[PDB]
Amino acid sequence: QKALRPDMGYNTLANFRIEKKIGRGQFSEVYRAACLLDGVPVALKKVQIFDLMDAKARADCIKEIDLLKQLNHPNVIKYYASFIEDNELNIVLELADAGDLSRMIKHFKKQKRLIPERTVWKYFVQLCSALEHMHSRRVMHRDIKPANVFITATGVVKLGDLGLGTPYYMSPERIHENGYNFKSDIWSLGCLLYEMAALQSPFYGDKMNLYSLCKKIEQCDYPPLPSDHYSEELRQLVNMCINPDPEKRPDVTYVYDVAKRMHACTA
Ligand SMILES: CN(C)CCCNS(=O)(=O)c1cccc(Nc2nc(OCC3CCCCC3)c3[nH]cnc3n2)c1
Repeated sequence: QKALRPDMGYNTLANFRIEKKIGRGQFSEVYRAACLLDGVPVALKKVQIFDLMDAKARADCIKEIDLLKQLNHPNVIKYYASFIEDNELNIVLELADAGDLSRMIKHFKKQKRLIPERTVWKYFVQLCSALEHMHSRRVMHRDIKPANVFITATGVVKLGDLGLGTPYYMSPERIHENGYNFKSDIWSLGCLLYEMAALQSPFYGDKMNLYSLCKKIEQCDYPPLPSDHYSEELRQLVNMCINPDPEKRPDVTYVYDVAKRMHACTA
């Protein structure tokens, strides 16, 4: 406990008491922390740009989180502040109480119980409005994975803003190094919906090889879903969002539209 300056709000580590290390970080170190000013709890990602990032990388790296600031939407986590302290770069964002979707898929795979299509839309639909908002404002969520989709005790899904520029869901464009574009978010969004209904990524196997993995991705050879429990509309939707050719994947809005229609049907 050091001199807490209340005039800097959430812009100093001196106004937060770190509770626990709630984050898994090869590149990060998130913490469940509590503020000493208004007591609101928050998460605190401790990025290690220190020397691991060149000045040119740092500049744009901070330029993007400033854009992350430019987004308010219930289904995406909010950016409360960011600052350099200890030469680390600390980012404080909203904490989600309940837990992680990645931590829940293994939960259902643990109980050998599938996820009914009724709920898959209950969560997916929120995740599309969220992404639609980022795409609405030309923001590109660069790492959509189950380990970045958290739910609140209420049940709202908070999308986790990360970024750059093995990732969980690799893109066809990124294998060829063609470039990450808006429809590359449609890719991971597709594979994600697949993972909720199949309890595991689309392109996988006991091999664990790196070569065969993408030769499948550009080919699009994934194990079809069980039509007994998942509608044709679902199985088809994800089949479109992972078409290797980006230009043949749907706009973010269309995915949101389809997700909306069937959320009503499935309730
Ligand atoms: C096992 N359980 C019963 C223990 C109780 C558990 N309670 S808990 O303490 O509040 C708890 C535990 C875990 C998650 C969360 N919610 C959360 N976690 C984040 O970091 C996750 C990390 C960051 C990216 C890569 C890997 C995942 C967030 N980052 C931004 N917002 C976040 N919100 C809360």
